[PDB]
Amino acid sequence: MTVKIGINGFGRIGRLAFRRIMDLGEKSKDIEVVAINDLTTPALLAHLLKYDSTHGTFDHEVSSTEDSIVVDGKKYRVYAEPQAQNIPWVKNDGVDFVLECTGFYTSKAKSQAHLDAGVKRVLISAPAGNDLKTIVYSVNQDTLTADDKIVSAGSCTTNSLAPMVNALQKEFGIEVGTMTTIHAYTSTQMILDGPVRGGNLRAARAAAINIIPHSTGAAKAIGLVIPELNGKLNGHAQRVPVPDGSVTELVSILGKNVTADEVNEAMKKYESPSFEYEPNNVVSSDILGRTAGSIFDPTQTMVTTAGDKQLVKTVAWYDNEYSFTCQMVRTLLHFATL
Amino acid sequence: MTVKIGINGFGRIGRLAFRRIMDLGEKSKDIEVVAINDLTTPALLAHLLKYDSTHGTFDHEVSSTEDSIVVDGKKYRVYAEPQAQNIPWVKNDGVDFVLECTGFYTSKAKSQAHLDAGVKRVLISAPAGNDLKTIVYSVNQDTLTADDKIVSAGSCTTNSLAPMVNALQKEFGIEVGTMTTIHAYTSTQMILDGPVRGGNLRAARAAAINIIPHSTGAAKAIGLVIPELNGKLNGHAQRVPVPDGSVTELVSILGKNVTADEVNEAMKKYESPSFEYEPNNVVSSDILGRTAGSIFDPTQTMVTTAGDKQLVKTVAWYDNEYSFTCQMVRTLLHFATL
Amino acid sequence: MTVKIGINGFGRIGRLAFRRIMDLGEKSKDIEVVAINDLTTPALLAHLLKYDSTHGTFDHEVSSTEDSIVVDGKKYRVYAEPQAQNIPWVKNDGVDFVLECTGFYTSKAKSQAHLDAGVKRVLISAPAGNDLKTIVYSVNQDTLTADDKIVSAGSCTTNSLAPMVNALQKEFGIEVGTMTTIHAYTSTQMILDGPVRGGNLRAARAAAINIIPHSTGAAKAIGLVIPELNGKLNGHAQRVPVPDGSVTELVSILGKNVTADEVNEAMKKYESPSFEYEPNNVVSSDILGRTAGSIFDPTQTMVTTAGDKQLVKTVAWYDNEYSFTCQMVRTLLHFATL
Amino acid sequence: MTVKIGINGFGRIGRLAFRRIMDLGEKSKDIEVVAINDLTTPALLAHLLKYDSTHGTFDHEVSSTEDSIVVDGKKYRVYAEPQAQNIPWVKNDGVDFVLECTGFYTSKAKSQAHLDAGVKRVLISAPAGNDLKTIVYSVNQDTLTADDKIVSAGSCTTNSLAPMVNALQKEFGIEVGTMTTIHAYTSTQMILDGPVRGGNLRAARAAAINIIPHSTGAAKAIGLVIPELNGKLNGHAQRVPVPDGSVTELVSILGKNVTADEVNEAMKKYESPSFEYEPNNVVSSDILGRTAGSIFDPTQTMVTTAGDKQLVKTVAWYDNEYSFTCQMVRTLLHFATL
Repeated sequence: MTVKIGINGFGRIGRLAFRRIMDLGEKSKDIEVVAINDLTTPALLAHLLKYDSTHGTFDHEVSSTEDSIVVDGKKYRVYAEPQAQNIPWVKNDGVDFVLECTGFYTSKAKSQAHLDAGVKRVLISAPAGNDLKTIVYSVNQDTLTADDKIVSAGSCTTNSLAPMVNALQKEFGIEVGTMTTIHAYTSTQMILDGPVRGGNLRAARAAAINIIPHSTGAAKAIGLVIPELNGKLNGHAQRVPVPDGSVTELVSILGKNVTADEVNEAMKKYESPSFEYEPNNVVSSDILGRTAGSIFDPTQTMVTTAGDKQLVKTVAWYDNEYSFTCQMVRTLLHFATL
Repeated sequence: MTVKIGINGFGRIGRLAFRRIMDLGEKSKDIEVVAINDLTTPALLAHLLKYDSTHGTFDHEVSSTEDSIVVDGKKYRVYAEPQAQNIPWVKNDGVDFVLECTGFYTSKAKSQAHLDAGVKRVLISAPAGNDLKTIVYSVNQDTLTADDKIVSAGSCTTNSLAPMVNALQKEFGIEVGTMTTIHAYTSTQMILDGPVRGGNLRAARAAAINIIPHSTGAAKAIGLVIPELNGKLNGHAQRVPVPDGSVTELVSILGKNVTADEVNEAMKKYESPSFEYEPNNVVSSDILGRTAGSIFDPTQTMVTTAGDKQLVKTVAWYDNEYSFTCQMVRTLLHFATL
Repeated sequence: MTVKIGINGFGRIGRLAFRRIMDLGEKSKDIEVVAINDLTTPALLAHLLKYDSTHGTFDHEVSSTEDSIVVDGKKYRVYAEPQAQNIPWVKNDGVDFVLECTGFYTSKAKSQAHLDAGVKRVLISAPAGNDLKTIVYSVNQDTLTADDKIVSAGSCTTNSLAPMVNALQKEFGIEVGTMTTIHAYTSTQMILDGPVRGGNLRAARAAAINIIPHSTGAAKAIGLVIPELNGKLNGHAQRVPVPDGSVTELVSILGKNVTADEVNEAMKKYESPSFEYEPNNVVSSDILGRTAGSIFDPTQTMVTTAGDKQLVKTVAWYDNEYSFTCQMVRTLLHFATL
Repeated sequence: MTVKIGINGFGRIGRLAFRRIMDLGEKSKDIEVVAINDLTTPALLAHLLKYDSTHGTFDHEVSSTEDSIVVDGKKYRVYAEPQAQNIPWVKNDGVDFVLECTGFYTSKAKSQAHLDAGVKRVLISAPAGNDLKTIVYSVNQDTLTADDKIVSAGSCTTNSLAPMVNALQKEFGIEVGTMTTIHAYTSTQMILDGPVRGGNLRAARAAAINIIPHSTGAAKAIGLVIPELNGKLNGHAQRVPVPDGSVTELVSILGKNVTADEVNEAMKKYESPSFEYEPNNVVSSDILGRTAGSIFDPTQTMVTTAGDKQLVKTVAWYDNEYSFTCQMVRTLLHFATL
């Protein structure tokens, strides 16, 4: 009785999901990747599965054939279909659910192509509009029903923010808040200054030698995940020169007067596999490979009070790649309970 | 009638002040460096004056003798006195004011040693307590009198924050606010993880491969510069891997309801050599070599409103090295009007 | 009286050539850029001309129209023709010579399209086969004749290597040699690990956090520039995490017994605007903005001798972007003597 | 039955040796660390043992007392004696051998102080002159006898170079050769440009934004390890912006005519735990955590031939921290056979 996963797009997230699923399969969870769909040569995909500059070397023998990646002598078929309804992984490989990572299928309407191939459910690894559910595991996975065939995982930043916001909202109420995520550079940024698809003047700039402000949607979209905070949050990002590892700061007005210790005790109550409480004075390197969606840092909590007014700053780390990945894998497991 | 400057400590800031003063001397301002005091070999100091990895090569011939740096054939004496009262630069070189950059003289009581050597006034390049004035040029230099012999320039971060806070306070009122400065790594951080003087667990970590949270004093000390905001601000920093170039975010509750455009127009009114208005979608690299203390970025201004509550985010860039340096040089010029 | 230049492809090199030509135009040189051809929106191109993370801010007012870049109120037409024979810059703008920077026209046969548009000569900013001349200014520009309509500048690395090799060959003879260039990352490298066009396993890897070995052609192609060394050199590169600034090491067997001092004096004899002699203990940052093709470093010269055998290591810095650019601009000036 | 180790100096290498020894202890090896001597607060040392920005988080519970580090509930005494003869770890903790990592004891005469404390043998983690043996495990450990009480491990670079040189010398003969190691920055380099202890103009420069040439001793000292190559090698380094991971290139004249394939097969014959053969197109990140002293890369081997002359370039990766550490640990194990 294994949940069988097809990965559409073997990019950074897809590969890490492959690694994560194999690790959980070793710890007896009933889940496996059975097939991949990607237009890149399998040899190149195998090599990128094996060697990662951020996440280390995969501790398994990895090779390839003409049409597969091989891991510890087991074949994983790599199809090369630009159109999802033509991937035969349901009948050939037993795919139940698809992790949709390509960027080309980021809406309810587009990803229905997988359902035409006999796929039961699709989890899109990106925000995908508001005519489907956006799920942050540990916050709102219980809103999923048998009828939810296409689901968004939101963004990496939504999965960092929502657990912290959820705890604050339940314990104190949030009236209004603004986020800044100090964030690792990502693969679509430019290595040196040059024209970028879309024409954005900041996306065009050398990523590993600049602090670069960037627009985000995770705070304005919080209402998709926690409806009672719809329209109460906003934010942005600063892209900085680390290759992975990010931190989300939230400054809030709460419905109640608090102390920093009180805030921190409240976060500790919501500790779970998706929401870690990390008091050991860590830096971004220490966060790489963490499996929680959001790693709350009580050492950075600050309450600033003047007269009757109070501002509350709460800070969560995340591995913008692996935290997000592991949140998605938990959501894929949750699909089997539907 | 030149203001003659002695520099105590030819560290990064001292050297950049030397460069800045020479540049202003070329543009006819009546100011010059006449002498330096530093325990390092002059040859090494000359080389670091000439070549800088962040600020480029100084466009002048630079060499040294046993006891001097030579710039374009002119000698600048390098004394090597661990005790300031023994530096003979007043009688030998005509020093009026001292730029105190060593870290060993960061109080009113310690820097009085310069006054024992016949120095008229001392500007300390760091926060130096509250029994002397902390001056951010363009904000409170007019509080200086003839009696102010020892003065603090505050920190680099205070000089980024105070012009923006000053404008907001005059136009709207600030009730409470919290800062985060996303900040370049500095010379006292560790290149690789290892023990650091003091034992701080975060200061110990590799600086160019981590986002590292850091305590700051610039927001809590704002009352020294703008007394009516005493106790109303707090903040911290995130040290990230750029060698220079920083940005200060302030989230405020204002005494009045506003729009982002209204906030930005208000900042534009206070534009000056110390406070630049920069709407051209810049990144940190573009800020290197800027001469303003604070470079307001209207593209990052955000007003988040929910019900009757409003949070206002305002963002200022700064060259944490050169912005600070140039603010200090303006303050040294102001000393001649006392 | 002015040599008028059209730039095809306004990429990093094209933009730097624009800057370099404007700087030389300010110093009296009879040369100007009159038009550009590029498919990118002019506004984006103008912004990247103005702001560069490596080379600083261009000290001119820069804006754009729908079809031009504007610099200090002067219009520079941006055409958007995918086929070079359709660019009307000869009749409209008086283009004499084209700097060909697109990558799409890197052969004698392809770049002839410019000649069909009435262009007198084309300099290709890349190695372009062996049925045309490859010119490294200061080494073999005097092989050009009136009949040379299409010319290669070689690569950035050829321009760093050839001056040094030339001096060694004339003074001592080279019998055999091998190069390693420790080289800045470039715009076609990946920011994070992922599939790359071509499938190269190393080109796929995160560029700013790895030392990455890379195949080069500059040593094996030296026979195009210095025919007597055809087949005597080979080499490779190590790509490292600096955004610009590179160094070329050559290990040689020379036809004569030498000392390090003798080698260094020999290089000093060939000093010129294209070949600088730099004894001041510089590092890569100091090399950024240098205008020579090759900056010889006598502090790194080593001769290792055992019995009758001798190995000679000679080292030249270069700004892999701007050194190359300025070499090309000197070659465009040389075209006017044909 | 266990070889008991005392570590003098719990710096980057000492801590990694602690990790390595604990890992080998888990795999049955009869070796353990029993005590440390270091002047730093144990709490700080414990934190740096646990969290490393390069080598990841140590997978053990780590805490401290006033005088110990605690790992998985087991106490490791931290003494704080500036003089080695006063450390009581022989009688208190059963120390057999000392790993000497402080820098203060880098000669035969100085480290004899440990022998006065009842220590059987000392391995110094650095080159330590020529009146003691310099041992590179897998090359010359069999020259050790019962009389060798104080031993040098050489440098990190000697351990990368010697295995490769050894194989070349045995199979082909080396007549002369020159090394360049493209090398990670180290803890004694400057984060930003400033004066450095010793006055070196290059050591003074910002390490994570420059290629910096650096003098080395590993090639000139090869005669200590392989006497027949005394005086036949020389070399230097280029420090580049990676925090760990290095590569050593050797260009040689061999006593015999060869092909690249022949060279690579010859290296494969000497493969061992100290000397790995790595054909999988790796980059420096993939080398982090490797346990071999030298990781030969056959993809970079080049033979350049012209007439009767031949240059042979061979390339070995190394984790300049952990490769060196693991070599030292193999040598400490070898001490038990004496």
